[PDB]
Amino acid sequence: MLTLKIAVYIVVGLFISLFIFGFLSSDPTRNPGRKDF
Amino acid sequence: RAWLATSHFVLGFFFLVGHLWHAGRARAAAAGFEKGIDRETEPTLFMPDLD
Amino acid sequence: TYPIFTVRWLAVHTLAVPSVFFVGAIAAMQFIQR
Amino acid sequence: MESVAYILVLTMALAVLFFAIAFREPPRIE
Amino acid sequence: MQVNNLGFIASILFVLVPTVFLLILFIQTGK
Amino acid sequence: MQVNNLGFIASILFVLVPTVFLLILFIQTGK
Amino acid sequence: ASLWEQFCQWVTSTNNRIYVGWFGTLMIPTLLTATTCFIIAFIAAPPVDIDGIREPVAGSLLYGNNIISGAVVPSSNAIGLHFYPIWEAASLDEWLYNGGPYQLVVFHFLIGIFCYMGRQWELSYRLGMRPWICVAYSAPVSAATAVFLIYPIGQGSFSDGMPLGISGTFNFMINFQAEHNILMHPFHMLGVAGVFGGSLFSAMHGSLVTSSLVRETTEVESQNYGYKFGQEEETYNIVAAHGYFGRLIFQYASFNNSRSLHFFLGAWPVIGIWFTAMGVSTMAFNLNGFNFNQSILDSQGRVIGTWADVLNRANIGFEVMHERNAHNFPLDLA
Amino acid sequence: VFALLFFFGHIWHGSRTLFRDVFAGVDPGLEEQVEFGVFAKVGDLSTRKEA
Amino acid sequence: MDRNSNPNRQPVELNRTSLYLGLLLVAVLGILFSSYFFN
Amino acid sequence: MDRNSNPNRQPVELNRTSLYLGLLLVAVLGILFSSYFFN
Amino acid sequence: DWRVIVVVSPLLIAATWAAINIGAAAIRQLQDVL
Amino acid sequence: WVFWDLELFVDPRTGESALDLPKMFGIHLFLSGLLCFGFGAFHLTGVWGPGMWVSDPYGLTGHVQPVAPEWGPAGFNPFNPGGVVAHHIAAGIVGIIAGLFHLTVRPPERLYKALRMGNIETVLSSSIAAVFFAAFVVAGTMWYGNATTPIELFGPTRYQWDKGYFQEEIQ
Amino acid sequence: RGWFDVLDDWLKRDRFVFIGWSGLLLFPCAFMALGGWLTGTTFVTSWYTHGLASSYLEGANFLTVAVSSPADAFGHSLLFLWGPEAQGNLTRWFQIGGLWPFVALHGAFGLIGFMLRQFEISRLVGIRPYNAIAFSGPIAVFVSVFLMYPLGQSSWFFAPSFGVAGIFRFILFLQGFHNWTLNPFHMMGVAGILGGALLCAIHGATVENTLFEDGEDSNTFRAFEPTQAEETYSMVTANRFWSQIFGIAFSNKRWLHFFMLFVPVTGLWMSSVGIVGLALNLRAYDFVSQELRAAEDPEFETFYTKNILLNEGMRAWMAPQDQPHENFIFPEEVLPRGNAL
Amino acid sequence: MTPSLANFLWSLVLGAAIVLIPATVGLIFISQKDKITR
Amino acid sequence: GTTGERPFSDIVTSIRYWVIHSITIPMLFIAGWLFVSTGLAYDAFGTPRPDEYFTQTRQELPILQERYDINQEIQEFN
Amino acid sequence: AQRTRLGDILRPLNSEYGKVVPGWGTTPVMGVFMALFLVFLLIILQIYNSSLILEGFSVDWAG
Ligand code: CLA
Ligand SMILES: CC(C)=CCC/C(C)=C/CC/C(C)=C/CC/C(C)=C/CC/C(C)=C/CC/C(C)=C/CC/C(C)=C/CC/C(C)=C/CC/C(C)=C/CC1=CC(=O)C(C)=C(C)C1=O
Ligand SMILES: CCCCCCCCCCCCCCCC(=O)OC[C@H](CO[C@@H]1O[C@H](CS(=O)(=O)O)[C@@H](O)[C@H](O)[C@H]1O)OC(=O)CCCCCCCCCCCCCCC
Ligand SMILES: CCCCCCCCCCCCCCCC(=O)OC[C@H](CO[C@@H]1O[C@H](CS(=O)(=O)O)[C@@H](O)[C@H](O)[C@H]1O)OC(=O)CCCCCCCCCCCCCCC
Ligand SMILES: CCCCCCCCCCCCCCCC(=O)OC[C@H](COP(=O)(O)OC[C@@H](O)CO)OC(=O)CCCCCCCCCCCCCCC
Ligand SMILES: CCCCCCCCCCCCCCCC(=O)OC[C@H](COP(=O)(O)OC[C@@H](O)CO)OC(=O)CCCCCCCCCCCCCCC
Ligand SMILES: CCCCCCCCCCCCCCCC(=O)OC[C@H](COP(=O)(O)OC[C@@H](O)CO)OC(=O)CCCCCCCCCCCCCCC
Ligand SMILES: CC1=C(/C=C/C(C)=C/C=C/C(C)=C/C=C/C=C(C)/C=C/C=C(C)/C=C/C2=C(C)CCCC2(C)C)C(C)(C)CCC1
Ligand SMILES: CCCCCCCCCCCCO[C@@H]1O[C@H](CO)[C@@H](O[C@H]2O[C@H](CO)[C@@H](O)[C@H](O)[C@H]2O)[C@H](O)[C@H]1O
Ligand SMILES: CCCCCCCCCCCCO[C@@H]1O[C@H](CO)[C@@H](O[C@H]2O[C@H](CO)[C@@H](O)[C@H](O)[C@H]2O)[C@H](O)[C@H]1O
Ligand code: OEX
Ligand SMILES: [Cl-]
Ligand SMILES: [Cl-]
Ligand SMILES: [Fe+2]
Repeated sequence: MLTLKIAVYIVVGLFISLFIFGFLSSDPTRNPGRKDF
Repeated sequence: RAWLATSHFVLGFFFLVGHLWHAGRARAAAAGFEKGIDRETEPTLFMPDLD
Repeated sequence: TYPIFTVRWLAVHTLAVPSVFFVGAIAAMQFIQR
Repeated sequence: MESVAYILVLTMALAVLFFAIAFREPPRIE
Repeated sequence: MQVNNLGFIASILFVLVPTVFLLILFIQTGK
Repeated sequence: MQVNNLGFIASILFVLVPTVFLLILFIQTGK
Repeated sequence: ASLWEQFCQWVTSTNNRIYVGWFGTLMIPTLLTATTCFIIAFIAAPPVDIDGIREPVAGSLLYGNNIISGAVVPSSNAIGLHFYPIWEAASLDEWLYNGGPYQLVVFHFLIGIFCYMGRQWELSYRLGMRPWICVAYSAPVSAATAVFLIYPIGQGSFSDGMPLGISGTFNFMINFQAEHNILMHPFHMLGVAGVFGGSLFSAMHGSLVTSSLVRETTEVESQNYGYKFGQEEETYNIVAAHGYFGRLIFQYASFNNSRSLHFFLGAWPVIGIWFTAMGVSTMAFNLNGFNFNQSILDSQGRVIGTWADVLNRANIGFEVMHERNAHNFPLDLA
Repeated sequence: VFALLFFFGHIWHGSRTLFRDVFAGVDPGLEEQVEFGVFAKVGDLSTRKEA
Repeated sequence: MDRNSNPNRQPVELNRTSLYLGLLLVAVLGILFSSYFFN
Repeated sequence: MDRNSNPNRQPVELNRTSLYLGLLLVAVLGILFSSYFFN
Repeated sequence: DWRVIVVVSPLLIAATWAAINIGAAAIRQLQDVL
Repeated sequence: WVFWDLELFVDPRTGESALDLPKMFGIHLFLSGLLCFGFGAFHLTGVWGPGMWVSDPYGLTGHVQPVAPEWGPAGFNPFNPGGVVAHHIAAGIVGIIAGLFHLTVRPPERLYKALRMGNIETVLSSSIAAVFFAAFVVAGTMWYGNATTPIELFGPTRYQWDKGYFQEEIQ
Repeated sequence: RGWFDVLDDWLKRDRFVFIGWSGLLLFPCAFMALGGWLTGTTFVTSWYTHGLASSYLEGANFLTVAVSSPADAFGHSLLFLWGPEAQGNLTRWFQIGGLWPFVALHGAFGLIGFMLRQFEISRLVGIRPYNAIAFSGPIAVFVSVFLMYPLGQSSWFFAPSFGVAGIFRFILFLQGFHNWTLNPFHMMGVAGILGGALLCAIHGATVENTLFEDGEDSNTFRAFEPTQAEETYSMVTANRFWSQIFGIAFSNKRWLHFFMLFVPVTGLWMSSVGIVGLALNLRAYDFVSQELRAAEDPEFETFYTKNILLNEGMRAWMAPQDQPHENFIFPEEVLPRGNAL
Repeated sequence: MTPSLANFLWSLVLGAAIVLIPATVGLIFISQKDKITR
Repeated sequence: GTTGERPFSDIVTSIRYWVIHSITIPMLFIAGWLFVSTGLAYDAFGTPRPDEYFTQTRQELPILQERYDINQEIQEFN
Repeated sequence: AQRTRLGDILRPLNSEYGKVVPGWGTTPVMGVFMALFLVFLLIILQIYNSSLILEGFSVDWAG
């Protein structure tokens, strides 16, 4: 169960970090309109 | 406790809705399409078909 | 120079007159003690 | 064996969903 | 479970008959 | 008669499946 | 040009058949996990001790349930609101016996649907659309959150959450009526207004557009072929629709502005579902529907029954039989 | 049940009979006829009030 | 008496979208009514 | 990568005589094997 | 019953007041329509 | 199906297929009247025919028997089989007379245009109406009990249980 | 100029409230229905038919007032004012529930009048009569629920009463006695009504959020002209959005608007079919397989069996007060109940 | 001639006299006095 | 846009309308009030007054049981 | 259009297509018969519904 817990924690942490670093990476500029901001 | 909990849950939910309303509007207005799609430069007209 | 009495006038009164009558009656009931 | 019937009809529904998405009539601008 | 012994033929036909109707119609479209 | 309780579904499908195959093919011929 | 930048461009790409987006990078794993566990549980999960009195309830097809009766059973009352992942069970069979699949499926589902809402905003942003489709989608999200999260939290147990099944849903509703008189709650009444009116207006708008289509086809073909995807021109005459509807009722009860009409169509059911979601969410804290039991007394003081009293008799009948072995004390405090 | 469903058939086929000329859709006009007050009689082009 | 060709014959059509809608309808109707057929 | 039209597609045909022969075959096969399916 | 008279009386007052204040215009609309 | 193009179906003056729906209705109403009268006057009466199922009020002696028509107001008691016989004789006669009128007198212009008498879909619309009327009537008479729905053939009604009909008679 | 044509002229005039030939049957009938309901809910009791107070005069509120159904003793008698029960006595007619058949029959003829008005106005204006066809759903529901269900039952007594809490009672009664939630016909109706609401919300929201920039103001509502030839929102953008969000999307607006009519209307028709079944007690009450198993296997429990138990409790605890004419004397000891509670 | 038959026949008479007849007389009169001018 | 009738905004903003309705609406309101407060409505509709639901001879519901003769049952129920 | 012997015998029964009487014709008499039929339906309905009780018989399985 410890192996499974560590696996789940790793997967969830990777997905959450991917979310955060994605919406941090100039996300307002990724649109078809004005992108100066 | 019932009055306070029920009241503040409702207010919290409607303020989440307000956050979404103003956050989406702030994003669209910063980007310049909060008033609708421009007919000449509609983005989907310059995007490839999905299939 | 619009007409006073029309079909619309009657459509308005057929509903408004009994409605105010009933509202007054229901107002009276608010004071009935058992 | 009624379990087989239930799973089969559910599977038909899900497979129809897959085909309707993956292989739909492509909307075209005419 | 003591199910209706006619439930399986009924469910199979209830689905398969309109299914084949639809498939026949779709496959012959454009003739 | 204590028949095989699967005989009826089997006979129905044994005939109906190739039947619908044939009907589908015939009706779409000429497209 | 960096690899992270390339990945960002792919994630936020509007040319993917299914949009992913950052919200999608969370939506897809969570919803996929929830779907896999739900299908496996609904087919094969062993019985679940929902009421924590060691009386397992069969929810899965292989244990004797049909599609109508099958469900993923909420986790045991003994768990209450405790977090119960797989790695907190001494065996998968203990996890199953105590209703762990319910917790896994609901938590992943809830995360997935909130991410679905965010994803709707995200794609609207990438398409240069206006941003509020997600606001309309927040109504069903609020209702689902009410039945799967808020109601359990207020009642103190995930065992009180809506079961993931058809007959399980009816059980939830019946128990909810018995303990909260939801029929006599004004927010449920607004929800019923929202859904009855949403269907009414859907029928009205659909019928008025269909009635007022511009002639484009011959009588041998479907009228739908009179519309071409992407055409500039309107496919029905709103002026004719307004003339008909403003003569059906009166001129001022009819919309002549499609924008105002489509706003009303969106707002009415959305607002009604927000109210009903908040109603379920507030009866989670036991602020129940109207109580008019023995409200009317004659002069001597004898009770004159009303329809609310008969409804109360029905509710008492439901209440005295529910969870028939779970109560040891006279009052159902949760 | 059949009687109930045959009520729909009646309304459907009676509508098809009475509305046969508009089955494929409405006329390319109808921009003046369906307006309010323009005619004394709803639909009658010979009752234009001209006022 | 001769067998003349009838001019009132029309082709029938069912597009792919209608196929998918009809198949989903049949599937969900089966999902719904199977439990009641088995009873 | 694009989805190009395959040029190897051929129409399939089953004439009416083949339909009748196949239907009679299926019918008589059912007539033959039904007694053994029921047993 | 006295109660019927008392209930009908404000109705009579309403009608007679409206008739006093509208009647000449009502008569004119009547003549204008024969 | 094969010999679809008969000259009977074309309008002699023009070239296109045409049915005189009013005259069609006159012939068919006259035939319906003849059949209704015959069924009532020969079959149900037993003059030439077996009659109809009649039973005691408690469904113990059910048998087919000639039924004389009841021409009084008692003929409108739904539990009186003589009412059924009388109806078929009288409605058959009235249908005969109505078919004669419909065979002889053309429809008014007002009605020909208003009901779209040149369109066969008008006949479908009105026939569906008459048919669902009849379906409601037969469902009701089956549910509530009728001389034409005896309990020895279709079983007792729920109202006989509700009212303890047989329990009262047994006591 | 014949008198019929002159009448048809006056009746079809363009006025604030269109009348038409249909109005001769819609307006008096609807007014009788509405006035009867308001009258009964304000002044009339159900004391002699139900043993209940049912008007504002007795102290009930908007939620608890009703035009209650007549007493069981009258069976399906039409309870005409001049009928053999009331015999022209207005007070007795009120006290025996005569207002229930008055409201129901005037409402049925008023609904017929409203559908005829739909047809008539559609023909005058020159449009297709799909609004009239859509309204057949509501009429199917009214006929099946308020007429055919009580007609199949013992009397008008078991018809739903015209009131908020009366309707709630009828709903709970159908749950506890008919297991109406288990009925597939109701399930199709639920799917139709919920899908209709969903379609309404999603079309409205999609249209409002794919609007073309047709004006300078933030108030996008002013950017639409009723006579403009151009679509006010992008169907291509909407289609792409939903194709990438949901996997599929409407691409034909005509099919979209037909679907918005088809779904709720079809749901009302299907639920009506199920109610017609319930008129004869033809209920999807039980799954016999699960009843046989639970009878033989006392360890076996599903949500279905639990709902069965809930229904038995409702029936036993509600019957004596809900059906006061049957003189149901159920002593406390026979009332089903779980432990403690 | 039972009382129920008497009341039925009176219902026919009074329905005609209190509703249909006054209604059609009023409708005919008003349609004639307020004619549409073409 | 206008079917011939005077616009409601023009009607309700006018002196003569309110000169009439300052009396008509109140008179209707008081007519209904008096209908209730004089006890007329109880007699008209047969609704029991608060001290007439139960009598000395009857402590239970007056549920109707006759098919036809209801004047008699309601009289005996009092 | 193919001619047959039966068609020729039945030709004159399908030979008056679209013939009408100018104006209102027999519409008033038609309305009178329709009103009488409505009254008749009301009578039989009310007898069946026990709102119209006649002498001599009872609406009952007995007669
Ligand atoms: C179009 C309008 C309309 C329609 C369709 C109905 C329909 C109905 N009403 Mg309602 N009614 C209406 C308007 C209408 N009403 C109005 C405006 C009022 C207020 C005055 C009422 C007041 C009312 C009451 C108080 C009651 C009804 C009732 C009924 C039902 C029974 C009717 C019946 O059997 O009468 C049959 C009568 C006719 C069909 C009319 C006569 C038809 C024939 C052809 C006429 C014969 C000619 C005549 C004999 C010549 C004599 C004329 C005279 C000069 C002598 C039925 C559903 C009853 C009900 O609801 O039961 C619960 C009931 O008690 N009605
Ligand atoms: C093991 C497993 C798998 C477990 C599951 C077991 C289980 C619980 C099984 C049950 C499953 C199931 C399907 C049960 C339900 C059965 C049931 C009740 C069936 C009802 C069938 C029926 C005949 C009902 C009658 C009424 C009816 C026709 C209902 C249909 C409802 C319906 C489909 C409505 C629409 C719903 C919907 C999602 C619509 C989206 C449409 C859409 C793409 C809109 C977007 C859009 C909008 C715009 O505005 C524009 C402009 C554009 C462009 C555009 O695109
Ligand atoms: C429970 C299961 C039952 C199913 C019932 C419901 C049906 C759902 C099925 C829908 C999926 C079908 C999408 C079709 C993909 C397609 O056409 O192109 C697939 C393309 C690229 O493939 C291709 O890949 C090619 C690779 S290569 O370059 O040619 O080598 C390349 O040409 C290019 O990238 C592209 O064309 O992929 C994309 O568009 C980007 C990502 C799409 C995937 C999103 C996730 C899918 C579902 C997860 C969401 C949660 C679900 C929860 C439970 C359902
Ligand atoms: C609660 C709402 C109230 C509902 C009623 C409201 C009013 C509607 C009226 C009813 C509609 C009449 C039907 C159509 C008109 C018609 O028949 O043609 C009208 C004809 C032709 O007009 C004549 O036509 C003549 C020429 S010819 O006929 O075309 O040849 C011409 O010379 C002459 O000038 C001209 O007048 O005129 C007449 O013959 C006048 C009598 C009309 C007879 C009415 C038919 C039914 C009556 C019996 C029903 C019993 C009553 C109880 C009802 C339940
Ligand atoms: C002989 C005994 C039995 C006979 C067997 C034959 C049975 C006939 C069955 C016919 C199938 C009808 C379906 C075709 C459907 C179809 O053809 O697609 C929709 C179709 C499209 O119409 P068009 O006018 O565009 O026609 C284009 C042509 O291609 C169609 O032929 O319109 C309809 O048919 C509308 C009515 C049905 C609409 C149904 C939509 C509902 C789908 C929702 C899915 C369910 C999900 C619910 C979730 C809760
Ligand atoms: C997925 C699980 C199951 C799949 C289901 C699909 C099953 C496939 C079944 C295919 C059907 C094959 C039959 C087609 C038959 C057919 O198409 O007609 C004959 C056909 C004609 O061939 P041609 O070369 O002329 O092709 C013309 C085309 O129209 C054919 O596609 O030739 C053959 O197929 C020869 C082999 C079968 C010949 C069978 C003739 C015997 C008939 C005798 C009748 C019985 C009487 C016996 C009395 C004792
Ligand atoms: C989260 C990421 C995405 C994952 C989504 C996975 C599935 C969602 C999409 C479902 C595809 C439905 C295809 C229907 C058939 C299809 O291809 O429809 C596509 C069709 C296309 O419309 P068009 O305007 O292109 O068609 C116009 C005419 O040609 C019609 O003949 O759209 C509709 O008709 C929408 C209304 C039906 C919407 C039905 C929704 C029902 C949902 C599924 C029910 C649940 C069953 C499961 C039981 C176990
Ligand atoms: C039955 C009957 C009859 C008839 C009668 C009638 C027709 C009546 C009427 C009546 C009426 C017709 C009445 C009315 C009333 C109404 C009311 C009662 C009102 C109310 C209101 C309210 C209360 C509201 C409120 C509100 C809201 C909620 C919203 C907004 C605000 C306000 C405040 C406005 C006859 C004689 C034939 C015979 C015998 C029987
Ligand atoms: C990549 C993004 C970030 C990912 C990094 C996360 C990696 C995972 C680290 C934590 C996961 C394991 O964390 C460890 O789990 C075990 C469960 O067996 C816990 O163990 C706990 O419960 C177990 C048994 O249930 C007891 O024996 C123990 O006394 C108790 O501490 C530890 O308290 C915790 O420290
Ligand atoms: C379009 C359809 C609408 C129709 C409905 C409209 C309202 C109809 C009301 C009909 C009322 C009939 O009500 C009935 O009237 C008759 C005569 O007044 C009364 O009759 C009573 O007095 C008359 C006086 O001559 C006697 O001849 C009669 O024998 C006696 O019973 C009944 O006691 C009463 O019940
Ligand atoms: O878990 Mn499910 O239902 Ca909520 O109230 Mn207390 O708990 Mn049990 O009893 Mn009633
Ligand atoms: Cl329970
Ligand atoms: Cl406890
Ligand atoms: Fe729209």
